Amino acid sequence: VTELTVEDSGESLEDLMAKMKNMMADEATRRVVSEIPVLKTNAGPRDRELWVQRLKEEYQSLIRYVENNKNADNDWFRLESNKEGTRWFGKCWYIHDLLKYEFDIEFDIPITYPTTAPEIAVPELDGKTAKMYRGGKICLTDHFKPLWARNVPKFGLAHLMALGLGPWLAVEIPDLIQKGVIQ
Repeated sequence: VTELTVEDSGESLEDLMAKMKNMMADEATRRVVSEIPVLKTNAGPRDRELWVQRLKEEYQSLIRYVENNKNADNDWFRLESNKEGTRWFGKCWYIHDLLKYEFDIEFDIPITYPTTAPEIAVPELDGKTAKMYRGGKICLTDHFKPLWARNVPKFGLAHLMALGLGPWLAVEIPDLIQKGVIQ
């Protein structure tokens, strides 16, 4: 009986070493982000004219993401900020049991954005879960804070949503529904 042994094709070592990395990256992440347009300007909120230009980029990114959400019927959030774009506020809509679940969310914009990501808060679900800092500041997967750092400064707030919050919802919210801390 022919036991499964390495058979030889016409691929070089590199054809392969490459093809490894096209299995060794996250397809989900790559899928998610491929759609979100990446940002350019490395400016933070004290950087005046440069900060505004980053801000236009942030708005463009978010727009195209909300717009991708609508296209795939996954319009799951709403956001806006003060004038200086340095302070943010919005709503997220989890569906679970064909039940809708709204939650109020709010984050600042660190001094050292875009290098340092912003810490989201959910001030109402404050206390009702275990992956949350005091006050309402969600604790994200370990994956994220490092992933963010490799891409700096290409990731912006739409990324912080689609990779950060977006995941954290599909975990906690199923959990708090069945635990009845929300109904």
